[PDB]
Amino acid sequence: LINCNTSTCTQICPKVSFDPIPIHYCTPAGYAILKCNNKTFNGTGPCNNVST
Amino acid sequence: PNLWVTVYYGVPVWREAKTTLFCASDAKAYDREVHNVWATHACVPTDPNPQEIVLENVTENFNMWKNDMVDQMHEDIISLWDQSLKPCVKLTPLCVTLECTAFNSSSHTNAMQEMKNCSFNMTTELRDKKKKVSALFYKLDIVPLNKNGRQYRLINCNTSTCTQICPKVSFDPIPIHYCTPAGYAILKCNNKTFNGTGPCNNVSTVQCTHGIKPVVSTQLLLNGSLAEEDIIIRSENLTNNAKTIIVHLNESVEIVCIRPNNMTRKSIRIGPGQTFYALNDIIGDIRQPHCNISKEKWNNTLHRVWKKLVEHFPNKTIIFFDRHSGGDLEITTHSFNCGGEFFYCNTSGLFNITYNSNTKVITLPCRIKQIINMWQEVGRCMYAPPIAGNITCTSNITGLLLTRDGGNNSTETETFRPGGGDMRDNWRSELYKYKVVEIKPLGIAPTGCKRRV
Amino acid sequence: SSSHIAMQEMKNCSFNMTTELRDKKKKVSALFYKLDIVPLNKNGRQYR
Amino acid sequence: LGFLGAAGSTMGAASNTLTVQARQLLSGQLGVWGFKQLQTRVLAIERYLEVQQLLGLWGCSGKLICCTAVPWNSSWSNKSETEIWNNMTWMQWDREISNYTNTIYRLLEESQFQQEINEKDLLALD
Amino acid sequence: FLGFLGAAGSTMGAASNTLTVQARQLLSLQLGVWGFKQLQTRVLAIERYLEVQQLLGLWGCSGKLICCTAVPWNSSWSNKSETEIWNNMTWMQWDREISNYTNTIYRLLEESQFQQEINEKDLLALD
Amino acid sequence: FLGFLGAAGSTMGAASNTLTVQARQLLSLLQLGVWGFKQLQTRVLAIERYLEVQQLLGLWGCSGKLICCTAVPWNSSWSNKSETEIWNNMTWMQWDREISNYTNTIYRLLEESQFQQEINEKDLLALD
Ligand SMILES: *[C@@H]1O[C@H](CO)[C@@H](O[C@@H]2O[C@H](CO)[C@@H](O[C@@H]3O[C@H](CO[C@H]4O[C@H](CO)[C@@H](O)[C@H](O)[C@@H]4O)[C@@H](O)[C@H](O[C@H]4O[C@H](CO)[C@@H](O)[C@H](O)[C@@H]4O[C@H]4O[C@H](CO)[C@@H](O)[C@H](O)[C@@H]4O)[C@@H]3O)[C@H](O)[C@H]2NC(C)=O)[C@H](O)[C@H]1NC(C)=O
Ligand SMILES: *[C@@H]1O[C@H](CO)[C@@H](O[C@@H]2O[C@H](CO)[C@@H](O[C@@H]3O[C@H](CO[C@H]4O[C@H](CO)[C@@H](O)[C@H](O)[C@@H]4O)[C@@H](O)[C@H](O[C@H]4O[C@H](CO)[C@@H](O)[C@H](O)[C@@H]4O)[C@@H]3O)[C@H](O)[C@H]2NC(C)=O)[C@H](O)[C@H]1NC(C)=O
Ligand SMILES: *[C@@H]1O[C@H](CO)[C@@H](O[C@@H]2O[C@H](CO)[C@@H](O[C@@H]3O[C@H](CO)[C@@H](O)[C@H](O[C@H]4O[C@H](CO)[C@@H](O)[C@H](O)[C@@H]4O)[C@@H]3O)[C@H](O)[C@H]2NC(C)=O)[C@H](O)[C@H]1NC(C)=O
Ligand SMILES: *[C@@H]1O[C@H](CO)[C@@H](O[C@@H]2O[C@H](CO)[C@@H](O[C@@H]3O[C@H](CO)[C@@H](O)[C@H](O[C@H]4O[C@H](CO)[C@@H](O)[C@H](O)[C@@H]4O)[C@@H]3O)[C@H](O)[C@H]2NC(C)=O)[C@H](O)[C@H]1NC(C)=O
Ligand SMILES: *[C@@H]1O[C@H](CO)[C@@H](O[C@@H]2O[C@H](CO)[C@@H](O[C@@H]3O[C@H](CO)[C@@H](O)[C@H](O)[C@@H]3O)[C@H](O)[C@H]2NC(C)=O)[C@H](O)[C@H]1NC(C)=O
Ligand SMILES: *[C@@H]1O[C@H](CO)[C@@H](O[C@@H]2O[C@H](CO)[C@@H](O[C@@H]3O[C@H](CO)[C@@H](O)[C@H](O)[C@@H]3O)[C@H](O)[C@H]2NC(C)=O)[C@H](O)[C@H]1NC(C)=O
Ligand SMILES: *[C@@H]1O[C@H](CO)[C@@H](O[C@@H]2O[C@H](CO)[C@@H](O[C@@H]3O[C@H](CO)[C@@H](O)[C@H](O)[C@@H]3O)[C@H](O)[C@H]2NC(C)=O)[C@H](O)[C@H]1NC(C)=O
Ligand SMILES: *[C@@H]1O[C@H](CO)[C@@H](O[C@@H]2O[C@H](CO)[C@@H](O[C@@H]3O[C@H](CO)[C@@H](O)[C@H](O)[C@@H]3O)[C@H](O)[C@H]2NC(C)=O)[C@H](O)[C@H]1NC(C)=O
Ligand SMILES: *[C@@H]1O[C@H](CO)[C@@H](O[C@@H]2O[C@H](CO)[C@@H](O[C@@H]3O[C@H](CO)[C@@H](O)[C@H](O)[C@@H]3O)[C@H](O)[C@H]2NC(C)=O)[C@H](O)[C@H]1NC(C)=O
Ligand SMILES: *[C@@H]1O[C@H](CO)[C@@H](O[C@@H]2O[C@H](CO)[C@@H](O)[C@H](O)[C@H]2NC(C)=O)[C@H](O)[C@H]1NC(C)=O
Ligand SMILES: *[C@@H]1O[C@H](CO)[C@@H](O[C@@H]2O[C@H](CO)[C@@H](O)[C@H](O)[C@H]2NC(C)=O)[C@H](O)[C@H]1NC(C)=O
Ligand SMILES: *[C@@H]1O[C@H](CO)[C@@H](O[C@@H]2O[C@H](CO)[C@@H](O)[C@H](O)[C@H]2NC(C)=O)[C@H](O)[C@H]1NC(C)=O
Ligand SMILES: *[C@@H]1O[C@H](CO)[C@@H](O[C@@H]2O[C@H](CO)[C@@H](O)[C@H](O)[C@H]2NC(C)=O)[C@H](O)[C@H]1NC(C)=O
Ligand SMILES: *[C@@H]1O[C@H](CO)[C@@H](O[C@@H]2O[C@H](CO)[C@@H](O)[C@H](O)[C@H]2NC(C)=O)[C@H](O)[C@H]1NC(C)=O
Ligand SMILES: *[C@@H]1O[C@H](CO)[C@@H](O)[C@H](O)[C@H]1NC(C)=O
Ligand SMILES: *[C@@H]1O[C@H](CO)[C@@H](O)[C@H](O)[C@H]1NC(C)=O
Ligand SMILES: *[C@@H]1O[C@H](CO)[C@@H](O)[C@H](O)[C@H]1NC(C)=O
Ligand SMILES: *[C@@H]1O[C@H](CO)[C@@H](O)[C@H](O)[C@H]1NC(C)=O
Ligand SMILES: *[C@@H]1O[C@H](CO)[C@@H](O)[C@H](O)[C@H]1NC(C)=O
Repeated sequence: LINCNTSTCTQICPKVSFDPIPIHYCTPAGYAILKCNNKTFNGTGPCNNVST
Repeated sequence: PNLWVTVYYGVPVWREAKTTLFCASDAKAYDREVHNVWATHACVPTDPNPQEIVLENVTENFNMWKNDMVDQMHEDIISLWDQSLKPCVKLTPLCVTLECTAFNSSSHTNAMQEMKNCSFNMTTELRDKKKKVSALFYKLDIVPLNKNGRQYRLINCNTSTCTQICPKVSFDPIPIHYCTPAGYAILKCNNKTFNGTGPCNNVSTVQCTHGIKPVVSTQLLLNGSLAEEDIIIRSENLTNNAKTIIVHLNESVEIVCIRPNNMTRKSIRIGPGQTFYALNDIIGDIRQPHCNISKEKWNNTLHRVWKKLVEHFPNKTIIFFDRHSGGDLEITTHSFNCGGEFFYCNTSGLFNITYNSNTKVITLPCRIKQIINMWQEVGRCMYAPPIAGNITCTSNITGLLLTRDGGNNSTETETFRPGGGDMRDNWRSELYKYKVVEIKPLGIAPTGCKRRV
Repeated sequence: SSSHIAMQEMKNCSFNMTTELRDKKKKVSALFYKLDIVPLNKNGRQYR
Repeated sequence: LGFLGAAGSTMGAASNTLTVQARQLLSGQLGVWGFKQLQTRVLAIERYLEVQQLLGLWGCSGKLICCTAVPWNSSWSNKSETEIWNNMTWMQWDREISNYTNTIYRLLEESQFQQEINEKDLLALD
Repeated sequence: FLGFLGAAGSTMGAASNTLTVQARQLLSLQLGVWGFKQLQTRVLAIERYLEVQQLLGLWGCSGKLICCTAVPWNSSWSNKSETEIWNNMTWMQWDREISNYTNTIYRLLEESQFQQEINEKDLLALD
Repeated sequence: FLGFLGAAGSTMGAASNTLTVQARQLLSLLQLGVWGFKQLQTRVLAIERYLEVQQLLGLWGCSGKLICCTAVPWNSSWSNKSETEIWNNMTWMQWDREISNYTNTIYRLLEESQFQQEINEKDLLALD
């Protein structure tokens, strides 16, 4: 096996599913998330349209 | 005339209590060096200019021997070691029969009996194949299997499975400060001549203790704090022979320990991604490791200790002996950790001096070990990997640990043997001036004020 | 060994096991209840 | 003056610096250090909350110095105000009145509850 | 003296005289199962206590067992007279009756307290 | 009805009318592994933040009050800006940016004013 001089492989549990399901990240109390709604935002710099 | 109860929040009153403290280390310890057992970014940065508030006209009772924050420190140190040794390689495959022979180098032909050349079969990455590997082992870490003297085994194979200390992780002690949570305070006894118990006239308060290096050693406290005025002898009960005597020196005695051999390391693949670092041949001429102590300084220090001991033991002859050479190496020799290698030095030449009422250097022969069963716990062993090149350390002897022998029928003479178990005494010698108190800010006192209806 | 339920309830058993060193097997023996051992083959000599 | 700086001072001097104690009452990573930090933080939070709950139950909520309507029983301490207030310290008073603390706490709770009922009734009459 | 929750079967007015015991009782190890269990139970109890205290502070009733407010009672919530409410039913029955309008009353209390606060602020600014 | 942080870009006067939603939102099982420990650590941190703010408000004498007027005079050194423009032209962020230098001194001043008020009130009650 290709892994046997590197590390011990672990079989994925056959009954365990791992297809990507949607996940939302939520801040605790006292913190807020700012979402930039500027449709032409390039990911850096100021953002005119902001939401919480 | 008619007084009424009044409630004050923030009253400066306290009470003895036991709590849990957290660690704080110097900010310099966070500069990379994640490879560290004690303070691998798991301690909050130390508060600059620590605030010590001197409490006036206050007398408090301390007790170094019934003190908390020492057992907790011991537990924290043990847990830190276990956590740092969790990801390290477990030497389960190494418990195998070794074919050991006394290795014979060119210099050996010219203390070469301290090591043996052991060859054994080691399982490769494939479970159905074995490879005859070789390594060099100290004679202190192998025991014979038969009486034929050909086949040996690692000393720990009947006790537990040693864990190779991760070569990257550095167990060099660094100053650790102990801090109480909110609502608690530390009372520091500033009385310079405080003997460890009883009332303390000069008391102050702090949030974090001073930098305490968690140095583990026997028979000699290393890299510790020093007394301010005179040597202080501390014991829970001097007339009790079973209580170890902690001697605190106001002047440090420099000790220089060296391992001058040029060892070579080799890697043995014992599994998938598992490497075991062993000892190869020795390069160049061999010289026994040893420690150096100035003879005049140590003689003066031992004379002062003898004077204090005869002060505490008026009508008796105070004589210093060496610990019997039949017990465990941890208790019969001054053991410590220098540069990643564990030394066990014979201090028979230190406490060999006797005193009457009327440039030379002491050299202590030391022996290195690789399989270390610390904390005096059977079942918790490790393997310290070899370190290439020579190793040198320069520690400060800031204290001693003595033990008065049992009073024999032939009285009028007391013999003090260095050593004494209960490794917590190393921490106790540092946390003698600290106690933990719980603040009780709510107070009620009569006053001539009545709340409006 | 019974004087004579509790006669057949137990079995002598001899086997090999690893020692403290994982390269040598030592022949040991013990007494096992017949409720803890299952025959391997049909000849009634090897159990597990 | 710093935290607990008036520990050895008299009552009147110490009562002028309750604020530093009050503020230090709430001063302010899986493994052992993180777990211990979290456990100690929870315990400190608990102590602070019990103290605040007691102060609220006594009607002294949000106040460091609070006069109450509970009369001072002479049986608790017959010494007059000036001696205890300009002679002794808080530790000594605490050790003296340590026997009677629960009774005074219970009396304060009852007094506050009775005042609350009386105020509610007085507002109801209007 | 009556114990914790001892006035559960008593009428409203009779049970209103034992709030201190319940209020006091609201805030009465290692990595093992029980150390962790005590840990999350204590954290959760702290969270609930803080939530209730926050509600009381938002209503202006902070630190008060019995707190009069300025919100006028609405017959839609309940049209029973005070005397039968406080001498007939218990707190459990009243809570069961009122559970429909509890959120509305809470919102009204918050708005009333904020209105009173800004009234007092501008009144003090006038002086 | 304006939502949480709805008046972030509004002026101070308009934003001060919606403090209830923010105050409510400031304090709006888990396995034994790393994940649950981290989540409950965040819970503890939020509790500490809430308690710290509440303690500061109580020390200033404004416990239980969103808007509280105090007796500390406002130094012109901290700011000289006129009032109608600071309350109808500036948002909270810009104000915080200007006063980030002097917040701590104002905190101590508010606390000392409250403590002195308490001492004088106790003395006045004792006089009666
Ligand atoms: C009582 O207190 C004394 C004084 O603190 C203490 O002695 C000190 O011991 C430490 C630990 O051994 C010493 O630090 C080591 O020293 C050497 C040499 O470095 C020194 O000198 C150079 C030149 O000035 C300085 O740049 C340097 O800062 C030191 O002063 C090295 O062996 C060590 O570096 C290696 O080990 C570190 C582990 O902490 C690693 O972080 C570091 O990266 C190095 O490891 C790497 O290189 C190795 C060599 O190639 C290699 O084998 C490793 O795998 C890895 O790649 C380290 O700096 C310190 O100097 C000592 N101080 C004095 C004054 O002597 C005593 O030990 C103490 N007593 C007891 C009983 O604890
Ligand atoms: C615990 O571990 C030990 C050590 O491994 C086991 O002991 C071994 O058991 C096996 C199986 O019983 C023994 O093998 C038998 O040995 C006997 C001698 O055979 C040898 O010599 C003949 C030539 O005369 C060779 O052909 C043979 O390979 C051996 O070298 C005989 O009893 C058996 O061989 C005869 O029977 C078999 C089939 O039954 C035929 O194939 C053979 O040709 C021949 O007719 C058999 O070989 C072995 O010797 C033991 N080892 C030692 C060191 O004594 C234990 O069994 C094991 N378990 C327990 C529960 O103790
Ligand atoms: C500790 O003992 C071990 C053995 O238990 C020993 O390791 C051995 O080293 C020798 C020499 O390096 C290895 O020899 C190998 O095998 C054959 C032997 O003839 C040759 O192909 C090679 O030997 C070379 O060097 C010889 C000189 O020593 C020459 O004569 C020869 O022509 C070759 O150049 C090759 O190295 C031997 O296999 C190992 N054994 C094991 C098990 O690895 C080790 O040196 C000893 N250590 C000390 C410090 O004494
Ligand atoms: C630290 O080093 C010291 C020495 O610096 C060391 O003590 C030495 O111990 C060895 C044994 O380990 C002693 O040597 C011999 O030991 C045995 C004891 O049974 C005997 O062979 C000898 O004792 C005889 O001594 C007389 C010989 O003239 C006889 O008359 C007598 O009957 C005995 O049979 C001999 O002692 C060695 O003497 C001591 N050295 C000293 C100075 O005491 C010590 O063990 C080391 N400590 C540790 C912890 O390693
Ligand atoms: C700034 O960003 C906000 C937030 O994303 C934008 O508001 C969003 O505007 C879109 C388009 O009008 C809305 O979608 C529409 O909503 C309703 C149903 O929800 C309906 O009219 C349509 O079917 C469509 O889906 C969206 O809901 C709305 N989001 C919010 C939170 O209100 C806003 O338009 C952006 N401003 C500028 C100038 O780009
Ligand atoms: C009671 O204990 C306190 C606390 O340890 C002692 O106060 C300490 O006094 C020493 C000696 O004066 C101070 O060290 C010196 O201080 C100044 C600078 O601060 C300077 O002269 C020197 O450089 C030196 O550092 C020390 O700072 C001071 N500590 C504190 C916390 O105030 C006090 O002297 C003791 N009293 C008695 C009667 O023993
Ligand atoms: C450290 O110093 C303290 C004092 O600061 C020493 O405590 C003293 O201990 C002695 C005995 O060693 C006590 O004397 C005995 O006390 C009782 C009551 O009288 C009784 O057992 C005997 O009759 C005898 O008198 C002494 O009272 C005690 N002093 C105080 C103030 O508690 C302590 O022993 C010293 N420790 C060391 C290691 O030197
Ligand atoms: C410090 O250690 C010494 C030595 O162990 C303690 O003195 C010993 O105290 C025990 C009792 O705690 C004595 O046993 C009793 O003695 C008499 C007869 O001798 C009698 O009361 C009882 O039948 C019992 O045997 C013991 O004799 C005594 N030993 C010596 C050598 O004095 C001492 O109490 C310890 N000090 C403290 C403060 O703990
Ligand atoms: C073993 O003990 C010796 C002697 O006490 C220690 O050397 C002393 O270390 C201190 C702390 O670093 C030195 O004080 C500092 O020195 C310089 C200025 O000289 C500066 O960093 C600070 O202002 C402070 O004064 C002290 O001078 C030094 N004494 C001598 C004689 O060298 C040593 O650190 C101890 N530990 C070892 C060797 O591991
Ligand atoms: C989203 O943000 C971008 C980037 O700031 C805005 O693009 C600007 O558009 C104006 C008007 O055309 C130009 O003068 C600027 O030069 C643009 N900026 C850049 C960096 O290219 C864009 O207008 C924003 N979108 C909305 C809807 O407001
Ligand atoms: C530190 O504490 C010691 C021990 O209590 C004090 O020593 C006392 O000194 C007085 C005055 O000389 C003597 O009357 C006592 O008998 C001593 N006690 C003992 C047990 O010997 C010392 O004074 C204290 N020092 C400081 C600076 O506070
Ligand atoms: C160790 O130091 C002691 C004193 O600390 C030295 O012995 C003393 O020497 C002085 C000076 O000659 C004499 O007055 C004393 O009577 C001596 N005391 C004893 C007990 O002999 C001693 O010489 C030093 N060296 C050694 C090896 O002990
Ligand atoms: C349980 O119910 C009984 C019966 O109603 C209560 O006893 C009554 O108490 C009131 C108030 O003091 C009296 O006026 C009645 O005369 C009592 N009735 C009887 C039949 O004795 C009792 O107090 C209730 N207990 C609780 C704990 O609520
Ligand atoms: C008492 O509650 C009722 C029921 O909620 C309220 O009636 C509402 O009044 C508003 C405003 O006119 C209407 O939009 C709703 O449709 C009504 N609800 C129903 C169910 O009819 C009434 O306003 C409340 N009275 C007071 C004084 O607060
Ligand atoms: C090493 O081997 C040589 C050559 O066989 C021998 O003479 C010498 O005694 C040996 N040295 C030892 C065993 O120390
Ligand atoms: C040890 O020997 C190696 C060669 O094996 C050499 O490069 C190195 O410098 C030596 N180390 C010391 C400390 O002399
Ligand atoms: C301690 O007592 C002395 C003497 O009465 C007094 O002058 C001093 O102020 C006191 N200190 C404190 C902190 O109370
Ligand atoms: C004082 O305490 C005693 C003893 O408990 C009690 O009987 C008495 O009623 C109390 N008096 C006052 C005036 O509070
Ligand atoms: C945003 O700014 C515009 C232009 O000044 C103003 O009309 C509007 O009311 C502002 N919006 C808010 C929510 O304050």
